[PDB]
Formats: sequence, C-alpha cells, structure tokens
Amino acid sequence: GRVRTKTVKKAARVIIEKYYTRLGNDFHTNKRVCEEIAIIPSKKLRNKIAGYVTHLMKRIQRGPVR
Amino acid sequence: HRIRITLTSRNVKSLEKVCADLIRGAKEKNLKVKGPVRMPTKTLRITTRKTPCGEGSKTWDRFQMRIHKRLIDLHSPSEIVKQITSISIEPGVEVEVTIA
Amino acid sequence: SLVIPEKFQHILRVLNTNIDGRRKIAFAITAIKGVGRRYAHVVLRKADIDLTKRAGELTEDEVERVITIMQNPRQYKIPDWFLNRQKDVKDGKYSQVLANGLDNKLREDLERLKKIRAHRGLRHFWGLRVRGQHTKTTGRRGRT
Amino acid sequence: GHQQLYWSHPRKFGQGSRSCRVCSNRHGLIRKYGLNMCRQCFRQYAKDIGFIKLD
Amino acid sequence: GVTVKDVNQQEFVRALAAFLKKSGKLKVPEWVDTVKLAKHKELAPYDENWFYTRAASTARHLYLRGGAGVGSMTKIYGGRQRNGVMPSHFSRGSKSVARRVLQALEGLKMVEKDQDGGRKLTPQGQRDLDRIAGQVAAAKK
Amino acid sequence: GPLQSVQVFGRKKTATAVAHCKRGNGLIKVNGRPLEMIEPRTLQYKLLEPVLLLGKERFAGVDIRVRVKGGGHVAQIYAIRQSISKALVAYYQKYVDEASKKEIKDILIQYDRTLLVADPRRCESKKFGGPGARARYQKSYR
Amino acid sequence: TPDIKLFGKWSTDDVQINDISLQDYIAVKEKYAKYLPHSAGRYAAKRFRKAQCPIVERLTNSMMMHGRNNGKKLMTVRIVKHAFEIIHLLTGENPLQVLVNAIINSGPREDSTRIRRQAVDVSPLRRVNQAIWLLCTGAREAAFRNIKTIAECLADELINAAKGSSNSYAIKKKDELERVAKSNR
Amino acid sequence: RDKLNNLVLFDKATYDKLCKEVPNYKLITPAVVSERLKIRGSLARAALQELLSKGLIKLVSKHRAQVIYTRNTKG
RNA sequence: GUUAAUUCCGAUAACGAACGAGACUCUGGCAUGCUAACUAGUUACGCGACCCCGGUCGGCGUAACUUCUUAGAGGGACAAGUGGCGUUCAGCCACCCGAGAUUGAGCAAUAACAGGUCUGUGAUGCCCUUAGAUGUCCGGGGCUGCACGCGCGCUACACUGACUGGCUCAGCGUGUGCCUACCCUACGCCGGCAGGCGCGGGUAACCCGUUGAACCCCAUUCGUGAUGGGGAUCGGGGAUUGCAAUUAUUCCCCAUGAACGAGGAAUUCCCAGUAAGUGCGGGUCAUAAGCUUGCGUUGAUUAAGUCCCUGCCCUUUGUACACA
Repeated sequence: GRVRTKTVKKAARVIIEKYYTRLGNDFHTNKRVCEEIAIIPSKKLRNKIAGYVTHLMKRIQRGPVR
Repeated sequence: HRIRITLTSRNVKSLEKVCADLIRGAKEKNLKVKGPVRMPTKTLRITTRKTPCGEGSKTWDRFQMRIHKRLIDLHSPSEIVKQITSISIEPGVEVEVTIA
Repeated sequence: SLVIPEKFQHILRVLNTNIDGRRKIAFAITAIKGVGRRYAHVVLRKADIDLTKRAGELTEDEVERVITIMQNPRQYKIPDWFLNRQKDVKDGKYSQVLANGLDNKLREDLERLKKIRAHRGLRHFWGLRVRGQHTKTTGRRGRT
Repeated sequence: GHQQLYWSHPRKFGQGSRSCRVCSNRHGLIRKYGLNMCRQCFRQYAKDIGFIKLD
Repeated sequence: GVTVKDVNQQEFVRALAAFLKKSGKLKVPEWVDTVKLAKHKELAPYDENWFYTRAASTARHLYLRGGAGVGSMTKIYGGRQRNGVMPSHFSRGSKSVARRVLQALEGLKMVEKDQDGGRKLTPQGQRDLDRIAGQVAAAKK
Repeated sequence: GPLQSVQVFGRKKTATAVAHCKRGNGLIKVNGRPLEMIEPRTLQYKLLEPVLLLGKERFAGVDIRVRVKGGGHVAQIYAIRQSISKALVAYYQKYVDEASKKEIKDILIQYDRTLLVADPRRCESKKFGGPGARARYQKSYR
Repeated sequence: TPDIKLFGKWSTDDVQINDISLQDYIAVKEKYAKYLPHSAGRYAAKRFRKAQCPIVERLTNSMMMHGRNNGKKLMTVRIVKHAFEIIHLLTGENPLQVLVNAIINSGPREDSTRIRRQAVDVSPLRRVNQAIWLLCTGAREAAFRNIKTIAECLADELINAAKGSSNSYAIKKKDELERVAKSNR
Repeated sequence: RDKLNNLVLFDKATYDKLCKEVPNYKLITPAVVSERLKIRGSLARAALQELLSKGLIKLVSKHRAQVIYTRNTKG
C-alpha cells in the first residue's frame, strides 16, 4: 500500500504550479530543487512530495493535466 | 598539564553545541588538543505497569533515559582550562575537570 | 572372549535381593536398595574391578569381596560423603546400610517421631506432605 | 521498659524497612537507581524526573 | 614446524594424556577416583584417567590464553545445572579439582604463576606442547 | 615494497568477521588456525566453497588472516565465508585489473547472494504480553 | 572442482526426472545443487520462492519437528547425509535419483476437500509438499520407539517409496487418500 | 504386552550365524544386526569391533551415534 | 475504481475545513566518505618464547589509521526506471540496478462504560471508631492448611535420546545506597560440595569480562526394559542469609525411585530471523525466578486466500427494542 495523501498532493501541485520552470524530469535533481524551494521538515515527506512531482511531470509529458 | 574534561548530558544537540564550543575555544586559544572521544551511551530502562491496580490487560511501559558522555583532553595549564570552562555553561551538560 | 562362558549365573543372590545378570555390574548392583548408581561406581572403582564386564562373568570369591566392601565402607577407603546415615542417632556410626536396615532405620525414625509426637510425625501419620509442600492443588491420585 | 520495647524491631532488611518517598507505602517500590518510590508516583512524575517513552 | 592450531585438538588432548601416562609423576591426589568434577554433574566419569586428559585441556587452554585462575577454570568447566522439576541453568565447575590441576602443574614445571593473578605457561611447557604437536602431525602424515 | 593490506568486514546478525589479505603464499587461517579444524566439522565444504569455485591458483598468492567476534557457530562460519570472498573481491578490484574481478563477482552472484550481500535480518524485539516477538500468552475464556 | 558441483561425493548430473509435471518444482539440476543442503534462509519470503529451494534442503528443513528437535539443522544434515549413504549402500544407485523417484511415486495425484466432501486434483508444488510431509512422517513413525535409527528408517522409507511395494507409510497414506478421494467423488 | 528377549552374549549357533551370514549382508549396521540376531545393540557394536579387529568387514563412515560397515570388495 | 485507512481519482447541493489515519519520534541492517579516539582495536616494527626462511603468542611497548568498536552531522527509497492491467487518473503485479521495493514499538479522534483502584497518596466528600481504639507498637500464628474442580506455567513420556570427557561461539544489561544498617568480584590457600579466610580492582568502554552461557560439534557407555528417560515423595548429613527456618528460607552429598508409552470433547498462539528449542541480564532480593520484561544462539513447515465459524466496518431493508 503506497498511496499518497492530500498533504503531499496539494503541496506538490502548488510547487509545480509556482515553480514549473525550475522542475524537470530527473528525480535526484527536482528532489533537491523542491528541498531548496520548499521548507519540508523531514526527508520522508520530502521524498513523497518529490516522487509525486516526478509522477505529475510524467503526466504532463504524456498529456494535459486537469 | 594533561587536564581531562568529562561532559555528561541527557540531551544530544545541546551536548554537541557544548563540545563544539569547547573545540572552537581550544582552537582559538591555540593549544595541543585531542579529539572528543564518545563513550557509549546508556539507556536507563524502566518497565512498570500502566495500570495503578492490577485489573485489566497486562500492559507494560518502557521508560528510557538516554545519557551520553564525552571526554576532551587538553595540554595546557589549569588557568586556561578554568578560563575556558567558566564561559558559556548550560544546565543540560555537566562538566567534570580532572587535573591529573 | 565375548561368548557365554561357563558358570554363567542369570540370577545372583546378593543381600536377599535378586540381581539380573543381563545388566552391567555398575547398574545391576543398583537394584539392591540402599545402593545407587554413584555409590555403585565408587565401590567398583575403589575395588580393582574392570566394570566393562557383565554381571555373570564375575566369580564367587570376588563377589564375596564385593559384599565385604559394600558392608564395610570405612575400612575399604570410602569417604564419609556417600553415606545415607551420616551421624546416626543410636550408634553414631558413619556407615552405608544395605536394603534391609535402610527400611528398618526409616521406620525407626518414623517410630521416634511418633513417640515424640512432633508435627513431622503427625504429618507422616496423617499421610500428608511434610517438607513444606502445598496440598491445595496437588496430591489427588493418592487420596481417592 | 516502654522505651526498650517501642523500637525493639530490627529494621536492617525487608520490604517494610524501606518505603516510598512520596506515599511511604510498602508496595511496588522502585528501588532501582535510588528512586525508592512507588510505581504510580513514578508514572506520575516520570516527566519531571526525565524518563520519557521513546520506544 | 607447526603449532597446536594446525593440530586437531580432539586427538591432541588424548596424546598429551598419553604423554602424562608415560611420565607418571604429576603427584595426583588420593580423592581423584571418587570425586565428581562439578556440582552440576551427575555420574562419575567412565574413564579412569580423566585427570590427565583434563590436565592436557588445562595446558592447551593456558597456551591459548593466560591469566586463568580458579574462577576462569570453573567458568570453562561449567555447564548445565539440571535442577530437575525446575528449569535448568548454568553452573560453574568445581574449584578444588582445577586447583589440584594447577598445584600439580606448579609442582612440576609446566605452568607458572603470573603477576596480578593468573597462570601463564612456561617455555618448557611450550617446548613440550609443540614437540607433541609435531608428534601428532607426524602421526597424521 | 608497497604493503597490500586489504581489511574487509562481513556482518551476520551479531557475527562480524574481518578478513585481512596481503601478498604471500597460499595459506588461509582463521584466528591462527586453518580451515581444517573449525567446529562443527560438517561445514568444511561450506568454507571450501570459494577455493573449489575459484581454484587454488587464485588463492596461491594471497594470505588471509581473519579476526572473529560476535554471533554463534553458524553465524561465524557464514561471516568468515562472506568475509574471505568480499576481501578477495576487494583485493582483485584494488590491485589487479577489473575484468577478472567482474568475472569472479559474476561467478559469486550466480552461485549465492550470501557470498557478497549480507542479510539484513535481525532479531525482532519481544513485546509485552507474549513469550516472543510474535507469540502471545495463552488466553483463558471463563 | 570448478566445473561440476559435488554434493558431498555425489554428482549434480545423472538425475532423470521422469515426470514432466515436476521439472520446474524439483530444483536439483545444474542451478540449485550445492555441497551441503545447509543454508541461511530467505527461501520462504515470497509465495513461489519456496519452489526454488532445493529438495534436499526441503527434506532437511521438514525433518526437524516436534518441539525437542526444532532448530537442529546441522544435526538433520548429518541425518540426511548418513541416510543417503545407507540408500547407496542398499540400492547401489544415486540417492538423489532414489529420492526423486520416491517423490514421484509417493505424491498423491488427487485429494478431497470441502466446498460431504468432493475430490479435486492438487497443484504439483502441493504434491511435492504432501510427499515430503508423508515420507518424513513415515520415517519419524518408524524411528519412534525402535532400535532402528532415524537414518536407517528414512533410508528404508525412501527406498520403499521409490520401489512402490506398498510397504512405506507414505505409500500407504497415498493409497488411503486415493481410496477416500475415489469414494467421495 | 510385548517384551524383547534379546541375547546379552553369544551362543555357539548365534556366533556361527554371525560368522556366516552377517559378512554376506549389504547393510552391516548394529540395529539391523540386533534385529536379525535377537541380541543387544551394544553386543552388536562389540561384534562389529571384533570384526574390525579380525578384518572381514569394511568401514564406510563412523559416527558417535551410528557406525556403518559393509562387505569386502569383489575384485 | 483503488488503498492497511473517510487514502485518493472522479461524478456530485455543495464549498471551506478540523481530529484520527497518514504524517511524527525511536529502534535495525547500507556507508572502505567526514568528525573523533591511551576507558576499543587494526597494520607494520623493537624484542622475548616455542617448532622445523616461515607460523603462533588477549606477552610487552611505539609510526600512522578507524576496517572491526562507539556516537554526531548526514546521506540513502521515493512506486525511482522498465514491461503488463486499469477511465490511462487514483492505483496493482513482476523484474534490472540495488542493504532494505510492506521491520517493530510509542502517541493514537468524538462519545460512553454505574468496568478496576477509597488497599498508592498528608487527592478527597459522606458514614463509623477514637482510649478496654478500626490509631500505633510488641510476641506468636495465618495469608502455604486439603476428600474436590478450574486457569496460567515448568519437567518429561525418550535411541532425532540419557550419561561421561574434548572443543567452541553474545548482547540487552547490572554493580559500594539521605534514612539504608544491604554492591559486582579478579587472584591464592582449606574442603568433594555449598562455602570460609586474605590482600587487590571498579561509582563503571578502566574491574568482573575478549563477558570462555546453553542447544549444537566430536569419541566411548547404553539397547526398547517404565531402562542409564523422568525426578514426584521421603530419611540422614553439611553450609550460606537473617534476631528468629518449626510448616523442610535457599544451596550441596548419599539413598529411597511414584504416575507418565504422544493424552477425549473442546481450546491457545503464529506465518520470516517468525513460531519453537535453548540459555543470559533487570524488577520482586538480606537470603530467591517454577513469574514477568528485555537480549543472544540454532531456526523451520505451511499460506500470500476467505467470510465457512467467531467478530468488526460502509449501503439498503424490517422492527411492536431504545436499562437498545
């Protein structure tokens, strides 16, 4: 059971909405980008947010996101 | 001249700040100083009952008190050691100064 | 050497108790009351006896010697910590007692406790536990 | 005498010579590390002493 | 040559027991053939010369590590205390038997008492132990 | 000349065995004694696995001395079994070419993961209300 | 021997798996054979990872039962090794081949279950499991309160199961389960 | 209900049978020897030690629990 | 639809939200990279001892270092990548690379229990006693009592075992007390043993202690006999703690040697370092673990599903129940 929650998902949507140019495709790049732009108090939550950012960027490269 | 400082503390980052301040003080006062040696920590374990009486499911607590100890050697006279240890003390860290 | 020899006895008569010669010596002595495994090993070690032999190849003068050694523990160099009657009440003699005087001294100690009417003798006469056990939960198959 | 029999009991041992240092009762004493106090008051004042439930 | 670590210890202790049978001057106590080796054992040993084999074991333990007094000997010869109807535990060996082993190996020179307690092993004993190790090696070759 | 000291550890649950490789002759010993006398003696082939899988030529030039602490019998046997293989892999990585190191690593991975990768399985803690980590005491209804 | 693996003194090859249904579930050929069946673990973490465990290690792990023997794997490796020695000194063939033939001739092809019970066929891995359990139960029943040792009893059970003379307890329970399944169908 | 009447030492007929038929058995092991000759297992192990001292059987693998002996070689 | 989850996707008279879960802290392996080490070791030497240049030495000391030891900042894993299923969203399975691709504990929402505790309190309300006391102390007994039944545990019913020697491996830990009168023990003698006597070390990575623990490994004795399994009961004796052991406080020696041949209906716990075997620490302790809580060794079978039984959670239906 690996399902993300709303505190990960809405924060990741705000990060991609405000910083779409700084974010990219590579996980180990945009993980550090999200670390520098957002104050996340824990590495586990930071990795969850970065993984959902990578998955939304895959959705953007596949097509439009609602 | 070989004066020994023992740092015993319950909290972690406060003890780290105290020993880092002692390292910076020894480096600014420019004496022959050894590295801070970490003695292994001690976890005081207490296992008692949650219930005051003995009526209910058998539950047990795990009270853990983690104590830590470090040591720093100094090659300096006693006045330098007292001048360093009399500045920037906090209640989390107990300091023991041994002359010999 | 390991075949059945002559004069092979199946039932030995040593201290009014039958001994099966099918068993080894150091454990067929133990069928006699008052002597067990440790005291049997001590007697067969203090006497010049190879204990690998069975209980039917050993001779009659040799078992008379074994009887004399078992009846006289002091004179054949056996210390005073294998004896079941250290510091006896009546004679005060350190000795090992064999298969009839064991029960005789046991019932004489019970008769002494009965004669003095102690709590130990009262619990023996009542048939209960006497070493301080607990009869609430245990001791059911002996009493109905 | 009354002074000779009011304190004629040896209190050098046992669970009645020692007691709690809050309740002064003779049950559930935590004699470990010189606490010398009952487990209910230990649960009450473990936060003030320094014992915390980490794991 | 070789040391005792190149030698199988199970036949090596029997070889040094045979060496003590060949020598025969250890001044054994009178109460050897009637004593139980520990408080937790049950029977007397099946072998009549267990004292020489245990002296061999004492020699190789003191060769491997020194400073082993009576408490360390009771620790290495401790085992299961089978209490009967109660669960079994660990118990130490008997003090006096290993003490007589040390008194024999001090009466004839194979060990020597050391400072701050303990028994070390003398170079004469090391000579004899490595020569019998070479004997067991030449036997197994 | 240059000392080719290679110090490689291998970890069981408690058993940590450190193998030490250098330049020398074909001798392998653990705590001073060789592999021929390590009790239990049924796991002699389990200690001779890297020798039989890699030949005597690959071990003829490397001497191995292992210090051992922690664990049990099987734990220390598997700890030294992992440590001598990882020390040989690190020696062939550092001082000779990487191709033979890669081939020997491929042989070890095709044989068993225990030779290189340590097991992360450790003893789970006993809980209150049970005699073990998962078992519970026997509940009595009425 | 860097080319071929010698299981003790026994070769990996010359193993003729007759049943095509068990060629994936009997892992004895060329990949999972070792020197000794003793190992560390991890084979029972995943569902179908149990099939990749070798059958000699599975017999080794299934032999240790009944409280007092749970946790003596070196000791039951000694048992299995001496039992293989007795199997070779009686039959004269490969004891691994004798054990594979025992699994094939002792594994029941049908069983009864509850959906009044109905007869259904079993999985091949389940059949290997049932065959190992029945032969281990027969060996332990033959060695319980007997002069004949556990290695001799396990050797006699595997040889009687490979022969199929209806003398092994595993063969008898296989015939009993086959009769019950033929009855309630 | 049943009691094993096993012999403790050798009879003449049993000793001749152990000298005749036992070195012709494929399994020469003390449990099978005791079962087929109605003797003790310890007496069977002593008979195996006597046959090892005589030189009629061949050891395979000895152990503290079970010893394994077989026949002489064919060639 | 999906998930361990009111966890999300998406429709939608809903929108904005809040507690719980999730998130959080600690524990465990991954680091040959950083910080450090004479209260821990490694490698090279100076020696000394032994065997025939080489090997060993926890026997000594030192020129570097943290790989083994310890604890701090950290980093590392997130469904990250590929191939399938699926509104192509939420998500699921397998696999390469990889130490982990589901470790465990704590905390844990609203509301309720006529649950337990007045025998934890100098937390406390009401009632009772209060001098021949229900206050307090002393001496003894009892809380252990025994035709019976129930519950949690320990030992076995054996040859996969018992006994005897040899060998060989840990970490949680604890250790000299306000009153407090009571610590852990190295080593040498006396004794079989419990133990006794002397000087030492330790307020603890210094000393116990390299914590030489068991099962397990090897070699004899046993031979299917309630037998060398088992140790219930009982007699005689010797010591330790305490003012006091009698109702044997506990430990040791000898001897007596019962049931028990795998246990009926019924019932408990569990699926990976798990169950189970096995031993070691703390609390109870002056003397003490057949209990409990932690830790270590060996270490599996079977399953990756289900509402069949027992219960729980959403939707609908029926109710003459609402101490339901």
